[PDB]
Amino acid sequence: LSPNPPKLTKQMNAIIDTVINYKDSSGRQLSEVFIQLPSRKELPEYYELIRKPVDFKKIKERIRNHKYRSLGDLEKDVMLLCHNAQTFNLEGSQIYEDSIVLQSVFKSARQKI
Ligand SMILES: COC(=O)c1c(N)[nH]c2ccccc12
Ligand SMILES: [Zn+2]
Repeated sequence: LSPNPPKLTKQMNAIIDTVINYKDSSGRQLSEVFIQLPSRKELPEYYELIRKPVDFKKIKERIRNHKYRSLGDLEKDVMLLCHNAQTFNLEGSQIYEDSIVLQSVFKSARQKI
């Protein structure tokens, strides 16, 4: 019904940048694996298991192409990314544990703004 106000777009980018730039206690950038999806050639099981594949690259593109109409819309996709990581990977694994932290980082970034 109307274009995204520049204020909303700036917020979406500010929230996602907080998530992407987040470095843990050891000083490790947790988002590293999630920026890009795995290769269809090396990990075909992933594409067999995961209904809606989404990475941080696609999220940035959807903010850019005004695909998210609200912060709740952006949240649904960030929650999807993490759910996907947790669906494919073993509980307790580095990827699995990282997605749980990034869910928390997003919520903390959103709740601030
Ligand atoms: C086995 O690796 C994964 O689970 C993921 C990967 N390589 N890139 C992603 C982007 C988003 C969610 C999960 C993943
Ligand atoms: Zn599910």
